[PDB]
Amino acid sequence: ADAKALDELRKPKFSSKYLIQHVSQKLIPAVKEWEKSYQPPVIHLGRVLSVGDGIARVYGLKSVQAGELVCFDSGVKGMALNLQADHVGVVVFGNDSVIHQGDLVYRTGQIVNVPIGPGTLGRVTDGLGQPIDGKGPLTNVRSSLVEVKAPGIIARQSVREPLFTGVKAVDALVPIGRGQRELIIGDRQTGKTAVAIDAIIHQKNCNEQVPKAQRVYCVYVAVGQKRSTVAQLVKLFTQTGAMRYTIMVSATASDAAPLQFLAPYSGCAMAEYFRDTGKHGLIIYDDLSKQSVAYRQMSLLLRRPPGREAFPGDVFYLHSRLLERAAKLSKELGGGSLTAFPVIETQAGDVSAYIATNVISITDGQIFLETELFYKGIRPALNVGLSVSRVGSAAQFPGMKQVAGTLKLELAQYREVAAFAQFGSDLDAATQYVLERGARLTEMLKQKQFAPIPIERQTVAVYAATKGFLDKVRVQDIVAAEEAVISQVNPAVFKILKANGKITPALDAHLKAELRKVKLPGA
Amino acid sequence: PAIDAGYVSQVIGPVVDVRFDGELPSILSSLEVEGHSVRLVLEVAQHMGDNTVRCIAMDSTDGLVRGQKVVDTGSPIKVPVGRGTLGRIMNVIGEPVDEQGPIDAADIWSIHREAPEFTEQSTEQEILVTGIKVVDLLAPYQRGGKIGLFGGAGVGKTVLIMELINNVAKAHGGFSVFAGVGERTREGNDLYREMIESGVIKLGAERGNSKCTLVYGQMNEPPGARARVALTGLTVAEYFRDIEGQDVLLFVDNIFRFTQANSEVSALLGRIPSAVGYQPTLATDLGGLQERITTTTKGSITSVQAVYVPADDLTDPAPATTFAHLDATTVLSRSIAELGIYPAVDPLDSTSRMLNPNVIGAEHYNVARGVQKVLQDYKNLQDIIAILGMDELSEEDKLTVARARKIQRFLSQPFQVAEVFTGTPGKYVDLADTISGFQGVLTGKYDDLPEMAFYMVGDIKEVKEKADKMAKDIASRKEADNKKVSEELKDIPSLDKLVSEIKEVVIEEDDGLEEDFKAEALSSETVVLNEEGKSVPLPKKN
Ligand SMILES: Nc1ncnc2c1ncn2[C@@H]1O[C@H](COP(=O)(O)OP(=O)(O)OP(=O)(O)O)[C@@H](O)[C@H]1O
Ligand SMILES: Nc1ncnc2c1ncn2[C@@H]1O[C@H](COP(=O)(O)OP(=O)(O)O)[C@@H](O)[C@H]1O
Ligand SMILES: [Mg+2]
Ligand SMILES: [Mg+2]
Repeated sequence: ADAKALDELRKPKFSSKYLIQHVSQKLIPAVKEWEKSYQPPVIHLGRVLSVGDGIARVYGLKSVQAGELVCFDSGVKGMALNLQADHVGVVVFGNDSVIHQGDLVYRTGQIVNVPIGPGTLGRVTDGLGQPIDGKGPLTNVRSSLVEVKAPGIIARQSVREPLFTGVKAVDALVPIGRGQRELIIGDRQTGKTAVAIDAIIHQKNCNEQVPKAQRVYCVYVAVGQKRSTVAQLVKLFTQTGAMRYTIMVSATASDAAPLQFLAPYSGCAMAEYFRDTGKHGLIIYDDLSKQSVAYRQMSLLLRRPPGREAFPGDVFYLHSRLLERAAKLSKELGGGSLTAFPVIETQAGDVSAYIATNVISITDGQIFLETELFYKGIRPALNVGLSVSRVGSAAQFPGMKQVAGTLKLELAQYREVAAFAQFGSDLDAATQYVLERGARLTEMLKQKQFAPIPIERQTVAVYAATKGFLDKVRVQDIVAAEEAVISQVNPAVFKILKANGKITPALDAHLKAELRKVKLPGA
Repeated sequence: PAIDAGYVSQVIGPVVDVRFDGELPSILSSLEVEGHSVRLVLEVAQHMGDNTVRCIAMDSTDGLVRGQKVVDTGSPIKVPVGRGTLGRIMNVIGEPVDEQGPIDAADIWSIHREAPEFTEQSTEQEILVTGIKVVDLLAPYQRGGKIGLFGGAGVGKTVLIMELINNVAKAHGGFSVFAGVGERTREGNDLYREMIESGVIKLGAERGNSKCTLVYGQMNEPPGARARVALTGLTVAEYFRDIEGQDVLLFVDNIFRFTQANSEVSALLGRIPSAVGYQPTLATDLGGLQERITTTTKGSITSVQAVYVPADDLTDPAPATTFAHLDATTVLSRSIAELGIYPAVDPLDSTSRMLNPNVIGAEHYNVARGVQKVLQDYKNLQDIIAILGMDELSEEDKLTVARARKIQRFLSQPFQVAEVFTGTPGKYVDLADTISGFQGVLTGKYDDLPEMAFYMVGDIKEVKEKADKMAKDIASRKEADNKKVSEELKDIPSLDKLVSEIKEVVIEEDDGLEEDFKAEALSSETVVLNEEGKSVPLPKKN
């Protein structure tokens, strides 16, 4: 049955037509009496052969592009993943219980896209761009693809601009450049979103003070999160005023796994509107470890082979092609930026997991959130020894760079001499200076939630702590002394530090002087 | 025009099947796709059996239809090679991605060839001085060797491979090729801009005086492009070795990415998965690539390859296969990095073929074996030092722990590429100063100094320079009370006077979002295409 033997059946070899002409006068009368039992034939439309596990196998669709939005007659969208010779397998962006075998599949003619623009600012959308906030459709908007390739080497520049988080431990010790990716990695319940929420609230305070080109438009993507937490977050952004600059992409835990897999690409495409028009974006992928679990579900249901942790093997490319789109563009492309904050949930502090080590080898730094520093009340529980930001360093606030070089230094010795004194029986009194300055600086760096601090009021509080001016206070009233420093010091010294950028020696003298007339609560 | 022009049969991610009605292309031949938005070439991987070839796309397949015309080029992927490719950045298929014009090609070489034969091999071992203490002592590199840096996501393989570009690749008088296989794009641009400011890459009419050519297949590329861009980097390095006949420095960042990209593809080629979900052909795919990166009798390639280990697991199928392919393996550890020791080289897991008494001399060899004997016997003690503490040790064993903590800190050093984020300037340490320095700590000449005098210093002259600074500051901690530059009149204007010198910034209040934006009309209904390809709203049934 070789192929040379079957193409001989192309040319006719009967020389006898006594039932070629017999059924040709009886076929059309036979077909005509079974017409209400024929579904109409399908060539450029599609018909569902088989649906189940959130994957539909579609007969027909002769001209679908690979990776194209297809629309079922139930109104549900899909994406043509694999075009095969006999069918096209689509993945259903929604609930597969409303798709039946025999349903018509329509072609939209466009590769999978979301509405991007200025009119998507302020809105709560799903993983496909359809708004779920109930306040209408998206107007003043246009469609852009969710799988855009990242800009190349020549379309980029180095990060220069300092993108203040408003978190004291972050902007002092691991500062964030404006086109940078920074992993927020930690255990469950360690203030992962707290660091990313305080970054978003802080841009609302800064956007109303910068001249329209240094404004940061945030995007928050929730993958696998409960709807109530997402709804409690849109209420917090609406009441802080941060919703004016924020897009909220939401694919909750009840949503389909292709809607949670696609939601960071949908949100990255909306944040790429500001990168590609010279503005500045900030995107948070909250639980990118939940987006890999949703993609692991689609790969196992597509019967792709398991991997190291049963992940598809292309789960690195899932996150690498996502986070490479967070870039600082060059001057001929507008100079826009996109800053990513992926969030990875860690099980029992184990950072040697598969998805954790993947995103570490993609992103530019990490913000490690220790679950033992979080239980002791040190919040944000920044693991200072492990948290890295080298791309954002030498791009930070110049005045903070003077006062935090000794802050990282006096914390580097503090971890050395707390490792040497695991118990109190030996007292050197030259390391007790480090135990009294290290416990001073730890209390300075911890701050409470949903109140981000400007960078000029954050430089002075570390100026008042790495130097003297707080050795009077024992360890307890330092949080009260910091608000005693910030309120009692003349607010005209915060304008000089902000406008000059750094601590001039004219201001170094004045701020040593104003820090001596502060009524410290520890007396 | 019809035959030798096939059509796209089926698309499964990066894998495209093309059916040719006659004259199938050979395996490894490249196939252009007509009518794609970008240039999509496909490398033929398999003959499927029914006039169908199975191909690997070197770009994205989003936009492929199952009738698309596919033209065979009759040859593999052929990239520009020669002295005109220097100072340029290429992708997997040889296109310039640096916007500097077309590449002045001396020749057009296909990226697929066999290894040099057994008669072509060169057996010569001379040392490569890197200026790194732990490298030049314990696992010294070979000047025509294969060098592997083994790392676990953040332990410092890229900083180490960037320091070897700083130390070795300037004193080395040949050409360099940097193959970036599946790494960060920012690093590529950072390395591209730090070579232009160093004069390693010269732009404009001075392009011929460049010493490095870059081939970049970074981690935004599809898995077909990252599985073949290492072969594009060898082909540029093999032209300088075979035809030009000179010594090449080949730096491959994340060599494991080539193995990982073939593992993303092997699932879709219909292959039963191997151990850990890897492709069954893991040892021969990596083998057929690594056996090309050698020194022949006509030229030399000194290859440094960063190898990423997946879950800090050195027994994983892709790090474990690479170990047999290297003359020197520098294993970087995570626990060494958490003690603050940089470069985070495991001294008892790093190994060099170069560390032989005949090859490096008996004085160098006995210091390295004595350093490893102290660090191993200290590792045998750490189970008791954790539980019982150092109080229960014999004082013969306390001298072991005291010397091993000293040589552990002394193996670390500051890098000239790491001073941009550490602040400490970098120290190139000559080979004679590492052998002299570590021999003194082994015999006992420096038991006087503390542990932290050895931390982040160049040579043993600087341990004594730092033991004084540490000693000197145990006296001086104060006396900054009065007689300042910070009093009232001397250099200081009024504070309200400084507020008037602030230039006021006009905030434009309107956010500038609708400047040039065109807004397409989103319909109230889902717009779809009917059987005739016409834009029709979605019909009303379900
Ligand atoms: N700096 C802080 N001070 C006090 N409470 C905080 C601080 N940061 C976060 N919290 C609180 O601690 C709890 C956990 O923080 P958060 O929810 O941000 O962590 P997470 O990493 O997102 O956890 P999950 O895995 O539950 O999403 C919350 O109740 C939060 O309000
Ligand atoms: N030699 C070094 N000196 C100082 N810090 C280093 C060194 N190597 C790595 N690091 C720190 O660890 C991080 C990892 O370095 P890098 O080589 O980029 O990572 P990887 O080895 O995962 O590719 C750096 O960003 C830096 O913070
Ligand atoms: Mg959370
Ligand atoms: Mg790296």
